[PDB]
Amino acid sequence: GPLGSMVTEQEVDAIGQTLVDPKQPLQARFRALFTLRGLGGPGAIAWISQAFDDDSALLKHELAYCLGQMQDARAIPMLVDVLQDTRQEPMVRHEAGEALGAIGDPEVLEILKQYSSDPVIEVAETCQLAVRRLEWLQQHGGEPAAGPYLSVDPAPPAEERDVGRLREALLDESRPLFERYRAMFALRNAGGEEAALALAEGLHCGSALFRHEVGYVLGQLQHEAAVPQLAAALARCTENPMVRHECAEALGAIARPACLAALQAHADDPERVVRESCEVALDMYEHETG
Ligand SMILES: [O-][O-]
Ligand SMILES: [Fe+3]
Ligand SMILES: [Fe+3]
Repeated sequence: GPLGSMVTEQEVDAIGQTLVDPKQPLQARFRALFTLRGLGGPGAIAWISQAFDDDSALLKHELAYCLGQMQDARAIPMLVDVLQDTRQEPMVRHEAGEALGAIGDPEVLEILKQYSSDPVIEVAETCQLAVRRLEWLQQHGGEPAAGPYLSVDPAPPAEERDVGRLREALLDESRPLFERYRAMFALRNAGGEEAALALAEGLHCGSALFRHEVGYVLGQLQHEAAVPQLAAALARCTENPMVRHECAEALGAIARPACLAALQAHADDPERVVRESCEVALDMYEHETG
């Protein structure tokens, strides 16, 4: 009947209040955020957009990730404002640039080309990738065929199916970043232990953006052969906090007892982004058990 779209907007505003309340536990605000991401619409976009006020770089970058995945052009102005806001952490600005790419609307090409020259290397790289993704979409007439993951990725998977040839492409520092990302998503889609370990070798090369992406796709693939390397990266205090956070999230997704021990080990880490990732990951495991 017609009460459906009243009930949903009530639930949206309620969840929204939970998200923007800085006194709610972080795991509760993540839960609100991902529910809004699923529900979608203008109310949802506004409440997510309102949370960019927050102190947590972890939370703010998830906001931007969610707006990207929502693929709703209504988010574009807010994501531009985040991308341009030089006071935002690199991780946050990177995520807003990627999100502009994910929405796939060419209206944003000119800004993405501009920010391909941003002084913050994560941002520059992210926007280079997003310009190539927009160019790909334009040449192919839309998103690639749906693969095994429902995510909207920063690059379409490479056509090559041989894992060994994909590994070579991934680890080649002379190839363009976009081509390397394509081989990375093809590895993830190939699956199995050989591809998991080939991916995990990428935790020792490229830029910090590249390594973080490796972390994310290892968390999506969820293959346990990668745990030791994900836990070792998490443990490396010299590693970039954005990479260590992504590794922690991956460990969170896999959620095997050994992942859970590594996350507890780092729950008092000095890097706020790393502590909060471990918190949220452990809290989700506790929820599930309950
Ligand atoms: O982006 O971590
Ligand atoms: Fe990211
Ligand atoms: Fe991240």
